[PDB]
Amino acid sequence: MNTVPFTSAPIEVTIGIDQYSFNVKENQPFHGIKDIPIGHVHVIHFQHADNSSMRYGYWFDCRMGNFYIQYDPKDGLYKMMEERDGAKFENIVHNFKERQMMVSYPKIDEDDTWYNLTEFVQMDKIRKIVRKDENQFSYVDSSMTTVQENELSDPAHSLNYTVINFKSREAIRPGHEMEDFLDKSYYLNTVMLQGIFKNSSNYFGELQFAFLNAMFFGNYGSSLQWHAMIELICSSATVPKHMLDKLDEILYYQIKTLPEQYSDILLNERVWNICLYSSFQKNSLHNTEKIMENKYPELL
Amino acid sequence: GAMNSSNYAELFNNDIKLFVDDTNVYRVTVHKTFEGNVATKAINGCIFTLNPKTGHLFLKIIHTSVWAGQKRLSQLAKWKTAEEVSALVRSLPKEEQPKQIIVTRKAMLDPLEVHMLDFPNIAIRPTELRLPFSAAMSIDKLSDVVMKATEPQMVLFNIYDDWLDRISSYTAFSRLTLLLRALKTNEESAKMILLSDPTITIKSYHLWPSFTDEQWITIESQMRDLILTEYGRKYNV
Ligand SMILES: COC(=O)CN1CCN(c2nccs2)CC1
Repeated sequence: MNTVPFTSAPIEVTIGIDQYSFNVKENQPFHGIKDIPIGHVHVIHFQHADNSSMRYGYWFDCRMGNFYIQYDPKDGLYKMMEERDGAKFENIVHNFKERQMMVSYPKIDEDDTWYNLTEFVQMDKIRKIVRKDENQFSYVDSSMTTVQENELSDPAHSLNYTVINFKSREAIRPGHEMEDFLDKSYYLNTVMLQGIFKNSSNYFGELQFAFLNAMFFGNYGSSLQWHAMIELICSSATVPKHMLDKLDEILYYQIKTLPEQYSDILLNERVWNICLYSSFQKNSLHNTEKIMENKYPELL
Repeated sequence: GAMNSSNYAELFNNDIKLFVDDTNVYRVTVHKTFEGNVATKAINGCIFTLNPKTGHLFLKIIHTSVWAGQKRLSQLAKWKTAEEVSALVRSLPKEEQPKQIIVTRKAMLDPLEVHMLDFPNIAIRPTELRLPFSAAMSIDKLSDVVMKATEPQMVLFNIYDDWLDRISSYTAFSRLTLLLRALKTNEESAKMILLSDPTITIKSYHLWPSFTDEQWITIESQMRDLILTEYGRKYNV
């Protein structure tokens, strides 16, 4: 189990750790989060009391270094930083753990929710989508636009998701226009899986990472990327059976975790109705369709 | 964006454009089989591609053999239209290619857009106008070339005959759409109006009769009456 120490909490903030969250008051004796499960990526995220605008946060993996949060009063935010001095990091962590000034990551033992949401997400791929090479952790916020969004404006602060566009020459083989537009298997299996992603695990990792950024930061282009990646599979007549089975599990836990009150902005009626009821894969997502019909029948 | 009444004069500016209509590409007759079921038999069709400024009509004839062994023909018909329009554009010299293509039905947008990805500068647009181009098959000489064709074939016409010698393209298009509207609402009455007087002939190289200016005003008046009539007969007014 690992630990993220906070130097201090000078401004009142709601703090998120993965799917959990808690309120810290202005100048409360808070010094961070302990008992974080090793083995998974994690995200720690913030929403100031005074300004609910800008949710923002850091993706990290504790196996990749010792990280802490320090509030910067010039830039006005909780910043993640790396401590190089290990022995000195152990001393600080040990001192606040003795004084019980840390919240415990509150995982229930029965609970595979975070594993299920992050099964294919890897820090190395996150850092290629979020380009800031001098740090081992990645910063994301509500307002960051995607590469494809900038094509339709600061490139250093963008989300470099894999561009998917159903009416593009990449997607459509000369002389197969109708075949490739109505059945996207060429685009999925040859262009994207074999050519770009290399395997379905990397594909599923980007898809999971886009959903999480949509849900935790309300990031619109992430939401667009998550639906586009679902639609590309649902609209392909030929998909490996193992990929359909895992997709159904993946979306099932995404739909289960989504706040009920955010469904109206995080779910695209057209894509979901198409995917569950009209597409080639309309009968292949048994768990996802059952949870969608019982939780959000309004959308359908 | 869409083409409507507000931006109607844009059709007669100097930017090359084409209307594409696909309503006559896939045509069938429905009949009973010996076992009393229903079946369709396809008949020849055509894509109606028109330059509204010049009157040039590129009539691609769709022979029934193109449907042989195919499924979901109404969907294929749209893609076949887009394939043929794309092939036409590519056959034209660059200075002859359109800058816009306006489709008369919104189901053609995606098929045409996908077929034209190589031409990012050509704008593909729908329209809010309810243009009567489906009545092109009521023009006798056009119906005849379609029905006689034994193979795929492109024929070139000028749908304004020589009218541009005497009137602007805005008035020629208004005349054409009034004639086609009439032919669509009541073909028989419309055709009687056009041909009643035997001393007004259709030249061998024309589609319509050789009316004088005064006679075109009379003719145009008679077509309006027909359309208003049928609209009463139809709505009892
Ligand atoms: C040279 O400057 C410094 O050493 C200042 N930092 C000391 C280490 N601090 C950390 N808190 C927890 C783990 S590491 C944050 C402040």
